[PDB]
Amino acid sequence: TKGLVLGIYSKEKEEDEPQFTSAGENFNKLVSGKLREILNISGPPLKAGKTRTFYGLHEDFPSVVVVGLGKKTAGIDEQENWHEGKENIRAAVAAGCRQIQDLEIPSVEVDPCGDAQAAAEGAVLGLYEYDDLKQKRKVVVSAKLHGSEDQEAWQRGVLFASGQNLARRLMETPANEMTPTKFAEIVEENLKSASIKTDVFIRPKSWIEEQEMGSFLSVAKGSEEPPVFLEIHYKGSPNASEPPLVFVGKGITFDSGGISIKAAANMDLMRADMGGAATICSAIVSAAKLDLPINIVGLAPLCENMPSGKANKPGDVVRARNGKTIQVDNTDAEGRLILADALCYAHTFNPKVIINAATLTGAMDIALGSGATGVFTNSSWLWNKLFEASIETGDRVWRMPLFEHYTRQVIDCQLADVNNIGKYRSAGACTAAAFLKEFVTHPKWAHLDIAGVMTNKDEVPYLRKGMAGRPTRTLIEFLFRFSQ
Amino acid sequence: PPLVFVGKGITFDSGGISIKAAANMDLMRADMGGAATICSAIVSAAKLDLPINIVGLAPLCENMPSGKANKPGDVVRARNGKTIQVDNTDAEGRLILADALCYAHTFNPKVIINAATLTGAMDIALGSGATGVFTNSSWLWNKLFEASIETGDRVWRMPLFEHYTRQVIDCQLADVNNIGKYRSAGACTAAAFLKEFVTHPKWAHLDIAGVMTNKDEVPYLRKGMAGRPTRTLIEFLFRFSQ
Amino acid sequence: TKGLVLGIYSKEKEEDEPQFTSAGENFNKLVSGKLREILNISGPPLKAGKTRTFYGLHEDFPSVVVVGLGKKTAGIDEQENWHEGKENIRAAVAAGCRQIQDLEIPSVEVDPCGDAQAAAEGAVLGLYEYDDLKQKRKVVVSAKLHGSEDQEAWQRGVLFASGQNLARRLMETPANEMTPTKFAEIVEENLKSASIKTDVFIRPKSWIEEQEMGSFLSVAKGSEEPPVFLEIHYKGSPNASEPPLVFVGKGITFDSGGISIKAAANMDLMRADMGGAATICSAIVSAAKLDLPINIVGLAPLCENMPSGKANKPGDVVRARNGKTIQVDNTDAEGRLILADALCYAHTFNPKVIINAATLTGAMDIALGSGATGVFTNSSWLWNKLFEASIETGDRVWRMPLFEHYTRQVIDCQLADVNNIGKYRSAGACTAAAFLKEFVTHPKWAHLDIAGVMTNKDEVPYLRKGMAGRPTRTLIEFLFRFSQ
Ligand SMILES: CC(C)C[C@H](N)C(=O)O
Ligand SMILES: CC(C)C[C@H](N)C(=O)O
Ligand SMILES: CC(C)C[C@H](N)C(=O)O
Ligand SMILES: [Zn+2]
Ligand SMILES: [Zn+2]
Ligand SMILES: [Zn+2]
Ligand SMILES: [Zn+2]
Ligand SMILES: [Zn+2]
Ligand SMILES: [Zn+2]
Ligand SMILES: [Zn+2]
Ligand SMILES: [Zn+2]
Repeated sequence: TKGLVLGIYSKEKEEDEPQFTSAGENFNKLVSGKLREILNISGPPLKAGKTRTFYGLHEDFPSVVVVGLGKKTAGIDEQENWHEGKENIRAAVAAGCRQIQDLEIPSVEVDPCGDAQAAAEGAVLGLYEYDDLKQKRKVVVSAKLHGSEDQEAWQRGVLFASGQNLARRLMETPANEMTPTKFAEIVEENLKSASIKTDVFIRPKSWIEEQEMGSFLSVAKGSEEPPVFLEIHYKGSPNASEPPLVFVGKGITFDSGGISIKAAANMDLMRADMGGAATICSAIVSAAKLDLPINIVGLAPLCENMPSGKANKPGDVVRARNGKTIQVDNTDAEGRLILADALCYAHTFNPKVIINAATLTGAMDIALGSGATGVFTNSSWLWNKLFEASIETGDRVWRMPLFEHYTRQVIDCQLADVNNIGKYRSAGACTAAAFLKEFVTHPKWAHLDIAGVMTNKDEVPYLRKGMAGRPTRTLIEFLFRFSQ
Repeated sequence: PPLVFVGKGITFDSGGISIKAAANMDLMRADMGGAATICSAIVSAAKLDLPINIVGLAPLCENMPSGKANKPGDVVRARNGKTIQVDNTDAEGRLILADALCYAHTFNPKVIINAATLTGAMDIALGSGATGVFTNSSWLWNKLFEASIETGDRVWRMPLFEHYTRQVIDCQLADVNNIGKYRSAGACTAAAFLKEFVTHPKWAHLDIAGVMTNKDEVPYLRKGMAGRPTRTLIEFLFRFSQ
Repeated sequence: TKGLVLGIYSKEKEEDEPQFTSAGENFNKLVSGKLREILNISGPPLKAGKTRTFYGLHEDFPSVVVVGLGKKTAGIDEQENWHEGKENIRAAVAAGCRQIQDLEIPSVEVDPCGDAQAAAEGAVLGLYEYDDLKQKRKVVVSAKLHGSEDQEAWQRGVLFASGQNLARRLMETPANEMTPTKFAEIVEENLKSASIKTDVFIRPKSWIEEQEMGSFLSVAKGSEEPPVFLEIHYKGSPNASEPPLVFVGKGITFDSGGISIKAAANMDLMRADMGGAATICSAIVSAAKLDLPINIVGLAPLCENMPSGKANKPGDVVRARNGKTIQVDNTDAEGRLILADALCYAHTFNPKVIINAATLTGAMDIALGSGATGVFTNSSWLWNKLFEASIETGDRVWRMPLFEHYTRQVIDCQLADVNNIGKYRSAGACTAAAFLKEFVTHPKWAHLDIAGVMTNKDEVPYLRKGMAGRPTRTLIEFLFRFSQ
């Protein structure tokens, strides 16, 4: 019928037994001490992230899963740059919820564990799974807050997690289904359901050609799938003339590499080469659901990178919207090409800040893996705001260098103004970022390379195996704090 | 109490049984750059007669293939008793450093700083733009960072997260594995491996693989081995003595 | 204190509820129906291989793990060539035992589940783990039969499984510890503890040179680790003159490939390139513990294959004990070289049958993976005996062709009588087997290529991740049936 997830902390030295949360101690009382008695009989105490299931304790809750929360007073961890307490909660709740799902129970009530937003994030992120195309599926579990106190915190958590889950769905979906047009239509419907203060323009190829986006066009032409330039507006500020914050996302729905073709091994993961677009767009949908009082513009060039009789050829020279020429030495370095045009266009909105996200380089994954998103920025103020936000969400960011040293390696070019791959193979993520800087004149610009946090195997406990949707929540948190 | 410096001194790295490719392998004669930089820094500090006690430690050897070489899968015991599964014999720097770092604790040092031309991943990460610094002390990071601003031989901080430690302690046969479960974040997992041999509150690991050579990036250095970041190390010691 | 593992079958159509085993129904009675009541409350029924834990049902058994046994009347599966019932039991019991271990309980009593030997095999194979070199270890669990009926079947199972576990330990152990000498000394002590009717000779290099084993010597010389030729005798027949069954095993303690050097990726697994020697030797130890009334001889050439200033060089020609010359075109095809000499020597015992086992070719893994061991034999009688035995143990065998078509590809040789790698890359396991046949004149010879069943990830439910020790039990079963 209905399941229940309860938390218990690790025992502190001067305590006689590990302490339950408020909901845990109360439940124990409701069942006349039966919960504590059975936990004692079952064996060793529960450590952070571990779970244990007890049956028949109450007629309304035939299955009760107790989860280990770790140390009660865990706050900000200086070594890890995150709030440890929140991370323990998200992981423990996800584990509890999955045990309830394995038991095939359709609904679960969750202990707020001293921080309802984090508990909600663990349940919602933890239970997610993309199974639309399978006949064999797990039971759909409805998770709700146990109790009626602090409902707003719980709901804030569901909102944040739902935002990241949308990014995951968009990324996980096979490319033949998640085409440039389909992605745009899904985002449009999600933003419009979130708020009536929105405008969406799924700009077609003719518009792209009118905007002189020759760099973006050179990439798209190799494929038979039509390209689109997604532009979204969220008018949340009281003053309509208030300059917007602009977000830009790389939307390659599928990257085969083009003529500079990729190796077969694990190339299926390239259906998520639109993760940049998925994360910034989901962040705008959430900000819109939250009705944040700020104006926001989202831009996402979308297309496929395929080999054919009309594809980009190594050595070809293309002209960006701003007139700069680019020598396309490697057709698989296509993200920086489409972003050159999107970033130029971003300046037309005379924005307050410009933030782009992209699953850009294999070098970023080699650099930091899934530990943190790499952030390249010309503004320490901006770096600090993103960093602070990440400490709260736990979806970490780490700063990478924007030095002229790297710019030199991309402007040293045989045929044009700038080369799309550096002279050397060293510092791939840094030279890619340097390339993007040639298309930015704004004082507050940040580039997020999310190639390393594209997927999850088991690094983040509360995310099942698959596309991660990172760092959506950090983006939402940043916008939230910015609006205040 | 002395400040202790540790340097990887592989005079030549062929890779061993997990043999390297021929292309540009000659550059591996500089796989002792860690030892060269910390030792030169101590020589300079000594010429300057800085009023501080300093200890320098450098394990030195060659990594070659032969009838008695390390074999993939072999398990070895570090000075501190921890066991290590040698899955890849070319990840030899972390092996020699495990013992040198354990030994460093015997001097009951104020700080521990090691330098090593450790991973190809560091070069892929930052190239010759800056030396990667992994540290459990923000105070220490700040002192190294400030020094680098003055010398121009830049440093950039890299993450020491438990996330990476998990990938090296997940080991089939022993306490710790000498290469991670995945190929991602090579420099971070190597640093995590080293942390298992450090209990000191002020330790910094400098991966200088990317600043090993100079083609033309640093205008004032001709083509060849760079000797970076020696001056940043000297500046750090100078400021520390004052 | 003490744990209990009980089995339950899947419900048959005309039954009202799934049926417990005899021990399960009795336990339920002891606790006045409390087990059935709690299982009913907990949810969905237990399917094959699944488990569920119940706490506080009895003061002597604070943790009771019920395991799904599948269909009660599962017998020989014609599609799978095995006894399905036994496989369900082994897997279910292993799962139950591991849950008890995770709970950190030092001892468990196990339900015989209608077949005590299979239940014992699941518990013993299931709990095994090589952790001698780790500081962090799981609790040591002592598993015993629940009840006192059919103790001989239970013990037979512990014997068979212990035999396979020894092969696993020998294979898993790092090569710097598991050297040719060390392997020989460990086997010697195990055989001698098993029976006083044994003789072991750890033949040194000088003996190998006297026996004119130039092929085996060419492989060993590249390494600084001394080679040994292990010879073991088990005199179990009442008639000492009774011709022995001879077993031969490839004992490469570490295979780097030599001058024809292997790639770095996963080369650590080559510490198990002595699996052939480990399996035939463990089989002889078990047969000896069982005091089977048959004479058996075990032969295992042991050495390392390393690159150095004195290693085998591609193109070198070496002379086998029987005088045939071999062109060593690829130094990584070293197993067939050492086996040429061991097989020649095997004929000196004027054996009844000759069985060799070897982790010989990557081609065998590509051919059948871990599904079955490949068997090449010139005797259909012998094939049938091995096949029948495998149906009982579940550690399957599959016949591979010994055709002259393959022999032609190895005798077509530029410089010598036979080439150590075929003219073409096709049918690697078949040409390797053809090569071995040139050193065999016996009418009942079987070659077992176990390269594909060297390791286990999760294919065999009851074996944890690591070296598998397959197909030891099939070898023991064969010897058992042969003695009767
Ligand atoms: C690893 C990937 C993120 C590579 C990236 N798709 C590049 O455009 O090919
Ligand atoms: C690129 C190099 C610094 C690699 C490093 N010598 C490792 O031990 O093989
Ligand atoms: C895959 C392996 C079983 C290969 C085998 N060791 C050969 O001698 O190299
Ligand atoms: Zn997709
Ligand atoms: Zn690409
Ligand atoms: Zn791409
Ligand atoms: Zn190396
Ligand atoms: Zn090295
Ligand atoms: Zn071994
Ligand atoms: Zn070989
Ligand atoms: Zn071999």
